[PDB]
Amino acid sequence: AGGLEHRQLLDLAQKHFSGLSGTYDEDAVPTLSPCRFTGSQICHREDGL
Amino acid sequence: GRQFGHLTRVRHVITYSLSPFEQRAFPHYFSKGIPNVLRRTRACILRVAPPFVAFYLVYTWGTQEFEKSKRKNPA
Repeated sequence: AGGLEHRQLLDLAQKHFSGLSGTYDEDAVPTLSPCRFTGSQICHREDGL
Repeated sequence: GRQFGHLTRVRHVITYSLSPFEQRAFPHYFSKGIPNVLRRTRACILRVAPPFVAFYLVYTWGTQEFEKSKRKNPA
C-alpha cells in the first residue's frame, strides 16, 4: 500500500517469489479443525496485586 | 454481617470451574458414590455404633427382666 503501481509489485513477485513451493504434500495439507467453546471460569486469586 | 472483598487474604490460588450446562449433575452416581459411602461408614462405625449397641442390650435385658418379675413364682 502506498505510491506504487500494481504492475511492478507483480513483477517483483514473479521475480523473487517464483522460487517457492506451490505443490503441497500428498496428504499433509493442514486443515483447521473447529474449536469447541466451553462455558467455564478461571480465577487466579492474587490479593498482592 | 461480613461481605465479599473483606473476608481474608489469599494469594497464588487458581480455581477452574465448568458451567453447569456443560457437565453432568449425576456423574457416576452409583459407580463412584457407593464406594464412597462404604469408605465413610468404615471410618466412623467404631465411634457411633458401640454406644447404641450397648443401648440395645440394656434395653432388651431390662424389658425381659421386667416381664419375668411380673410373673408369679410358686410359694
